[PDB]
Amino acid sequence: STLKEQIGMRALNVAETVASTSLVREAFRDSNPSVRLQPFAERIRQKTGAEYVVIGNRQGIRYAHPLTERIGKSMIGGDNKEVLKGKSIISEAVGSLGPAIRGKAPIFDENGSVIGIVSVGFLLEDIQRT
Repeated sequence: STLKEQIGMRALNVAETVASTSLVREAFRDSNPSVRLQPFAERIRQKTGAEYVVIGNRQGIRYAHPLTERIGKSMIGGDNKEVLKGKSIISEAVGSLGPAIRGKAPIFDENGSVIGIVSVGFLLEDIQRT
């Protein structure tokens, strides 16, 4: 319905597409998943025009973020719990980069267990003039 709601639904479509990309689950088995995930997430961020395509593990530790300083630190916003249960969500929260609408999708392993999170966001300040 609203433009913000539609941007959220697009963000979740991107997050579920990223989460289902074979490279992403495979990279979780690497000694340092960031080596393959950071360049992949940056290409999707460029294609989609999202503020970020964040990829994190079950502890909320980032493997990919547009700011490399954020890699290896905890995701911010307090909206991971439902995703770690295997549910996709559209969430408005304050991330490290500020208030955003995010589509957040679980990453499943080859057995269907949740191993991580994809978060695709657009800052609220970019949806309408403050």
